[PDB]
Amino acid sequence: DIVLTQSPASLAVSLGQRATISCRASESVDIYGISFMNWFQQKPGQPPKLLIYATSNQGSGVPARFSGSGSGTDFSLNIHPMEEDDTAMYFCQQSKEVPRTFGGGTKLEIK
Amino acid sequence: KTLKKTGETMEHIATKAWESELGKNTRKAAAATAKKLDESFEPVRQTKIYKEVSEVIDDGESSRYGGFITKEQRRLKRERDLASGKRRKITNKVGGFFAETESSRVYSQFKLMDPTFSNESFTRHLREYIVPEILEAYVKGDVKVLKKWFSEAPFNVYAAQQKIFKEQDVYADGRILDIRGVEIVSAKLLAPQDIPVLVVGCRAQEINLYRKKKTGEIAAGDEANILMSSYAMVFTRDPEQIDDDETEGWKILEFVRGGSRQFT
Amino acid sequence: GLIPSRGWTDDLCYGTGAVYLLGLGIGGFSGMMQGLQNIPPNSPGKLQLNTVLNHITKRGPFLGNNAGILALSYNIINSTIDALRGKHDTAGSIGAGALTGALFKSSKGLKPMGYSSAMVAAACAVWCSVKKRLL
Amino acid sequence: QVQLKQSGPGLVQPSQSLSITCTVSGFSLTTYGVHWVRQSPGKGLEWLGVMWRGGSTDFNAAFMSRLSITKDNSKSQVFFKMNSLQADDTAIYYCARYGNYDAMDYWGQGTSVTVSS
Amino acid sequence: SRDPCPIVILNDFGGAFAMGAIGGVVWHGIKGFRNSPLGERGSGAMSAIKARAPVLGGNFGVWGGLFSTFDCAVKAVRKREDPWNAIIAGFFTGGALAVRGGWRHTRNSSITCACLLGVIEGVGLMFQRYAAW
Ligand SMILES: CCCCCCCCCCCCCCCCCCCC(=O)O[C@H](COC(=O)CCCCCCCCCCCCCC)COP(=O)(O)OCCN
Repeated sequence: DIVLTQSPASLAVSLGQRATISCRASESVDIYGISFMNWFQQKPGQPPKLLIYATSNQGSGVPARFSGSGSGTDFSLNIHPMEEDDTAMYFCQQSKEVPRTFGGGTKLEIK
Repeated sequence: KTLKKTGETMEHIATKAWESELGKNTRKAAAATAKKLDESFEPVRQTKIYKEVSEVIDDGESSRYGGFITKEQRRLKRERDLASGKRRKITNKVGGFFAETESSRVYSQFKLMDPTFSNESFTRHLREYIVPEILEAYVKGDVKVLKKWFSEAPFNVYAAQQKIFKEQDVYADGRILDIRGVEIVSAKLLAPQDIPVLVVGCRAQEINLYRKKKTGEIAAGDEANILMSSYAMVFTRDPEQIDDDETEGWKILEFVRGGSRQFT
Repeated sequence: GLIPSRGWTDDLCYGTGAVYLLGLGIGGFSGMMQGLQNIPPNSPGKLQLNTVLNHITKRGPFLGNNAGILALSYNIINSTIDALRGKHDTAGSIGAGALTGALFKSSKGLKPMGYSSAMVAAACAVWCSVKKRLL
Repeated sequence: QVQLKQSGPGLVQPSQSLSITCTVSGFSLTTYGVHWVRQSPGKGLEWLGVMWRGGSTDFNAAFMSRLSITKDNSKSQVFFKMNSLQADDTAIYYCARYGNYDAMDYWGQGTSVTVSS
Repeated sequence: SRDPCPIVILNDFGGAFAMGAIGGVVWHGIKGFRNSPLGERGSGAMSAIKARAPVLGGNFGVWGGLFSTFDCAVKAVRKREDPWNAIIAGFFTGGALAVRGGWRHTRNSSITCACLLGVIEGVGLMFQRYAAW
């Protein structure tokens, strides 16, 4: 149903600078004015790890360098300052309606 | 019809006694003495102990028992606070008592949003500012206040109703006389996204009347017809825009009025 | 004399009931006076009655419920210290009242302790003098 | 603390059934719900079904005829099952507990399933 | 057993207030414990008790005290120990506490309370008859 398009499909940024990942939804994901967009991080051999829920809320124990933004149909995730560890595959997932749909994923790397 | 006739006779006798020359003089004499007594003790009230003692006895939880806070006095109290203050088998069953529950999930979520949040802290804010502000705007047709507080769905219901009053050329000028029983009735999660909400209930005395816009004569209700209505509100807090000056993130998802009955 | 005190429950029941009634009466009268000064001008008869009754039923229960709780706490504490000491004396009554006032405003802070404890202990001091005089 | 364990078989024969048990710990299935998410390498993360917090199920429309999700409150276990499997059903299957705002906050270790012979 | 009726009126405000306040300690101590978040369950119980238990004690206190007040008024006039004294006392105490709700509200609350005491009186009379056997 709600197709999430995630840009860019790949990203390589140096340590200490800001990495921005964008998610664009086919529809709006708002209920009661709250955008139900979640952001996940997946290391290659591990299950996805929740970073952001309700478009701006840090997950339990998530470092403050991960930020969620956006509303309506345009959403973004910002990592700043980027560290060496947080090189992984990042997904955006909506939760407005069933079926829950994930984005294509953005591979984020180091220079 | 005997009760109605007796009420008119009782009112007339009281009005005659109030308007009587002896009664008017006695009422004036009693009023003068009270004014002098307050002035006599006015320097005593200025003492720092009187503020200390009054805050011990009253402290401001007397508002649990009723009273309507006027809109002007409602704003200064919030502004003053913002300026300074707001700136085996048994053991298994006993274990289930301490276990996490749905209401525990809801209150925990609101604590992350605001570390100062609590059931008793929010109930005070509901009792002192939020409920009086919304109820007063609801009866007086103040859509500007309700726009900030209501969500899109309950407000569109309100605007649709207020639209009907426009072609009738009537406008709402009601009053809230007394708000009682302001409490958080329940804390539930809205399925299927598990949106944490707080169900808030209150009982308010109000006068519901409408006047013609052009002239001002009565179009509905009565000038003296007090009702004991019950209001049910569903509250949620936006994690964003929590820095709003007015609502500071709170938003009403449902507003139901029911159980209206005559009162005095 | 009056107010039978065969057991500790009668003191708890009579003490709570008498103090609670005094709270209702003082709060009700205080609310009635306050309501008269808050009657809006040019108001119909029904609202003038409603305005006064709203202050009577707000200030009355507020004082009555608060005074009843102090009487409960005092009577439980007074009976408790009497069980340990084995004898009831005026000095014990003041201590029970003084500790009752502190427990009333436990969450407020340290400064409200003294204001609350002094007032409740003073109330016991007046009560002890009244109790001795009448009995 | 909160921790989800999966117990399922790899190397499912084609046109057979895959059954995964998600044994939860640190929370109760009465107060929390569990999503079932698949991650194919050619199709990415995709959501199969959910065991709602209330106790009802909801499936993906593309898998509704095959899925079967049931739970057991006493044993803290959620059962997942697909009636028929083909080559395109080769992926890692996760059970994820969801919290406020449907945040898939805790995930199982995953069950890598291969459909071949 | 019971003290003289005109003086037990004070006793029944204090007896009913004590039951209401202690009853509200356990009722709202649990309720406040259930609501409050994980790390504030203890504070939630104390806050619920302090805010609401005195209110519940007054509700019980005025109901029991007024019921006793009318019970002496009924006995002082009816000059009996008839088990219908509690029926009339319950009838008047329901009406007194619902006086502001109007005439129809007062009448409904009077009949409801008098009938409710009727059930209580009936159960008591059944209870003694079974013990008599
Ligand atoms: C915010 C509060 C507003 C309160 C407004 C109303 C204040 C009313 C004050 C009344 C003061 C005089 C009290 C007279 C009580 C008459 C009791 C008659 C029956 C009786 O003898 O009960 C006694 C208990 O009395 C007692 O327990 C009474 C003494 C203790 C009173 C404490 C409560 C009043 C506090 C007033 C200050 C409030 C400060 C607020 C911070 C028995 O006891 P016994 O001595 O025979 O026992 C011996 C061991 N069983």
